[PDB]
Amino acid sequence: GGKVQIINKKLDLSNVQSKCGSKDNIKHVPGGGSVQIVYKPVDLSKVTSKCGSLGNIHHKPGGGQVEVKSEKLDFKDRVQSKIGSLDNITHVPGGGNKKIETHKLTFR
Amino acid sequence: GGKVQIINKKLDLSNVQSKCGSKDNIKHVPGGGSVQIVYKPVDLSKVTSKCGSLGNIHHKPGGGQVEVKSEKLDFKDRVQSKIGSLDNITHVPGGGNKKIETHKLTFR
Amino acid sequence: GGKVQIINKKLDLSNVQSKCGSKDNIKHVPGGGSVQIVYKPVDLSKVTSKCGSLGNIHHKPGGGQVEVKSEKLDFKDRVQSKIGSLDNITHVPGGGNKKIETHKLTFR
Amino acid sequence: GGKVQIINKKLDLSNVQSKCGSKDNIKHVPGGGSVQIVYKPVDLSKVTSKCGSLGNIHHKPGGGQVEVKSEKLDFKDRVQSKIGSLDNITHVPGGGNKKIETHKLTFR
Amino acid sequence: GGKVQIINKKLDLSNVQSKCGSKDNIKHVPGGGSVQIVYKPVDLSKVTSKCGSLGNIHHKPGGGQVEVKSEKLDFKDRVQSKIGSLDNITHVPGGGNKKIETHKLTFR
Amino acid sequence: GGKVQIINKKLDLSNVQSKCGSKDNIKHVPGGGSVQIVYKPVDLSKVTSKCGSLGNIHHKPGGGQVEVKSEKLDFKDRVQSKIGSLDNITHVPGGGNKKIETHKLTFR
Amino acid sequence: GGKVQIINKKLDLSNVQSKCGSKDNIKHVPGGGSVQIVYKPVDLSKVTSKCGSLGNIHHKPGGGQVEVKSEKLDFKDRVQSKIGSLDNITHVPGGGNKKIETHKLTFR
Amino acid sequence: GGKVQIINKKLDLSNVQSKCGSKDNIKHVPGGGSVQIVYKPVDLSKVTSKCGSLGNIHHKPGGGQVEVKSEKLDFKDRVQSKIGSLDNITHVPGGGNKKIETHKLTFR
Amino acid sequence: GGKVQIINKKLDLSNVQSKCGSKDNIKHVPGGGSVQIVYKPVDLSKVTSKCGSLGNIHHKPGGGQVEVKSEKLDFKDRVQSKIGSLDNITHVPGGGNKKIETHKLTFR
Amino acid sequence: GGKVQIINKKLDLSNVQSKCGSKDNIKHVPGGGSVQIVYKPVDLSKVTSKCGSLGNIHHKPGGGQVEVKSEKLDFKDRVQSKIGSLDNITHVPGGGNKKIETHKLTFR
Repeated sequence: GGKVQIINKKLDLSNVQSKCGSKDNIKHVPGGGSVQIVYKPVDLSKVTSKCGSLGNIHHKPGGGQVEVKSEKLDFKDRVQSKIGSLDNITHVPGGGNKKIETHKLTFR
Repeated sequence: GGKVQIINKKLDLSNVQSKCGSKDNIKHVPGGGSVQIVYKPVDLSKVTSKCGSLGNIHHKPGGGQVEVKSEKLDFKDRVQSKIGSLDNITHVPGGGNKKIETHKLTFR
Repeated sequence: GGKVQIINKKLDLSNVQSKCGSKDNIKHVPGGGSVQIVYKPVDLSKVTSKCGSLGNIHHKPGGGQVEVKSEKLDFKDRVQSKIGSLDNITHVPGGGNKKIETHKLTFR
Repeated sequence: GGKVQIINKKLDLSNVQSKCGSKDNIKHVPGGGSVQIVYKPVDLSKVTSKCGSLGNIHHKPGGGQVEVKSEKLDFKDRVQSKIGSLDNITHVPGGGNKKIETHKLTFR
Repeated sequence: GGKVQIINKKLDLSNVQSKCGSKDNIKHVPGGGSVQIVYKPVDLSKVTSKCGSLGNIHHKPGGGQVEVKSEKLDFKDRVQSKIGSLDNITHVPGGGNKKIETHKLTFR
Repeated sequence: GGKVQIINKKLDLSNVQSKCGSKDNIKHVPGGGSVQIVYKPVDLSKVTSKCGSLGNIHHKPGGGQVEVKSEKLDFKDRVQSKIGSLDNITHVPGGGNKKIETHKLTFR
Repeated sequence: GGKVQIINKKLDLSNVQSKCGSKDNIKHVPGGGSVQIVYKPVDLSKVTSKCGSLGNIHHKPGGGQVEVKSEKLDFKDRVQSKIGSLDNITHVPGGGNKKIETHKLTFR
Repeated sequence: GGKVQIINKKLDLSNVQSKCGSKDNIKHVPGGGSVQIVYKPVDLSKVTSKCGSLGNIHHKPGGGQVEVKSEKLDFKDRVQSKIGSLDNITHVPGGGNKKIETHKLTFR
Repeated sequence: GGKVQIINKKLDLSNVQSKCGSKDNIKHVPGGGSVQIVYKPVDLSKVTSKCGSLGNIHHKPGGGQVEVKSEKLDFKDRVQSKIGSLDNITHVPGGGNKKIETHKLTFR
Repeated sequence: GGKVQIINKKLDLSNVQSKCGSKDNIKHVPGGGSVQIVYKPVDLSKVTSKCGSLGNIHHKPGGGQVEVKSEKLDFKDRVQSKIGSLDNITHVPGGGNKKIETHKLTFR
């Protein structure tokens, strides 16, 4: 006898907007000689807009139901890796420079 | 006797919009001599707009139902890898420069 | 006998907006010779706008139901990795400079 | 006999807006020769705007229900990793400089 | 017999706005030769605006229900890692400087 | 019998510039009703750039030579002339002005 | 028998600049009803840039030479002339002005 | 028999600049109804830049030479001329002015 | 038989600058109804920059030479001329002024 | 037979500057109804910068030389001329002024 009543009359819903910005990794790069690494960008974002909507309707009087909703997300990482190495670089974006040297010497 | 009633009358829903930006990896790159790495970009985003909508309807009076919804996501990584190596670079985007040297010497 | 009544009459809902900024990793970089690393950016954001909406409706008088909603997120990391190494760099973005040297000498 | 009544009449809701700023990692960088590392940026933000909305409706008179909503988030990290190393750098963004030297000598 | 009545008549709600600033990590950096590290920025912020909204409705007369809502957040870290090392740097952003030397000598 | 010895070894000359601005007479004139004269603009400028250059060689031991180099310039001027005459002008570049008269009367 | 020895070894000359601004006569004139004369602009400027340059070589032992270099410049001027005459002008660049008269009367 | 020895070894000259501003006659004049004369602008400026340069070589042992270098400049001027005459002018650059008269009367 | 020995070894000259401001005659004049004369601007400026430079070499043992260098400048001027005459002017750059008269009357 | 020995070893000269301000005649004049004359501006300035420079070399043992260097400057001036005449002027740059008269009357 559980009467569930929802009455909607003469409703007027408008202008329901959700906005998100750009998600760029390596953009607008006029520089040079540069190591640029974006390592594992993970995006679980959610942009939504609900207007006059409903969810699930479960009419279960006296039910022995079982419902499992599992979302197992695995992102395990094991890193032993040299990342972003820059060595022995002569970067001259200026003008009129003279006699610029970079020397590396290694014995073993 | 679980009467579930939903009454909608003279509804007017409008302008339900959800926007997302661009997701670019390596874009607009006029620079040179540069190591640019985007390693494993994972995107589980969701852009949605619900307007006057409903979900599931489950009329189960006295049911012994079992429902399993499993979403197992695996992204395990094992990295032992030199990533983004730049070496012995002479980068001269300027004008009129003179006598620029980069020397590397290695013994073993 | 649990009468649940929701009565809506002559409602007027408008201008429901949620905005988010840009999420850029390496953008607008005119500099050079620079190691730029964005390591594991994880985004679980949520931008939403609900206007005249409802959730789930569960009419369960005297039910022995069991509902499990598990969201297991795993991001375990083990890092033994040299990240962002810059060495033996002569960076001259100025003008008219003269006799600039960078010397590295190593014995082992 | 638990009559739950919600009566809405001649409501007028408007201008419900929530805004968020940009979340950029490495942006607008004209400098050079610089190690810039953003290590593990985690974002669980939430930007929302509810206007005339409701939550879940659970009509359960005399029910023995069990509901579990678990959100297990794991971000365990083990770091033994040299991060952000800059060495043997001659940075000359000025003009007219003369006879600038950087010497490194190592024995082992 | 627990009559719960909520009566709304001729309501007018407007201008409900919540704003947040930008959350940028490394932005607007024209300097060079500088180690800039943002290590593990975690963001659990929440920007919301509720206008004429309600929460959950649970009509449970004489129920033996059990509800568990667990949000386990794990961020355990073990760090034995040299972070932000700068060594043997000659930084000359001035003009007209002369005879600038930086010498490093190491025996072992 | 004398010897003029000039020995040049391992020279490096660069970035020699000579310039000057525009020598413009009448330019960018949106005004009206004006009288403009540029009378006799005489230009004998000499914008030169000499880099590693060398002049004449006159090896003349015991010679009776006559070398005459004459540059005779004549600009003699005689003027008895009405230059730049503006008479009986009603210049109205404003807005909404009324009843503007310029009455010029002469007899003989 | 004398010797003129000039020995140049390992020279490096750079960044030699000579300049000057515009030599403009009448430019950017939005005004009206004016009288402008630039009478006889004579220019003998000499903007030179000499870098590692060398002059004439005259090896003349015991010679009776006659070298004459004459630069005769004539600019003799005789003026009996009405220059720059502005008469009977009603210049109204303002707004809303009324009843502006300029009455000029002469007899003979 | 004398010797003029000049020995230059390992020289490095740089950054030699000579400049001057604009030599402008009539520029940026939004005013109106004016009388402007630039009478006879004579320019003999000498903006030079000499870096590592050298002059003439005259190796003349025991010679009866005659060297004459003449620069005769004539600018003789005779003026009996009405220059810059402005008469009977009603200049009204203001707003809202009324009943402005300039009455000029002469007989003979 | 004498010796003029000049020995230059390991010289380094830099950053030599000579400059001066603008030599402008009539510029930036928004005023109106004025009379402006720049009569005879004569310029003989000498903005030079000498760095590591050297003059003439005259190796003349026992010679009867005649060297004449003449720079004759003539600017003789005779003026019997009405320069800069402004008569019968009503200059009203203000706002709201009324009944402004300038009456000039003469007989013969 | 004498010896003029000049030995320069390991010299380093830098940062030599000579300058002066603008030599401007008539600039930035928003005033009106004025009479301005810059009569005969004569400039013989000498802004020089000498750094490590050297003059002439005259090696003349036992010579009967005649060296004449003449710079004859003539600026002789004779003026019988009405310069800078302003007559019968009503200058009203104020606001709201009334009934301003300037009556000039003469007979012969």
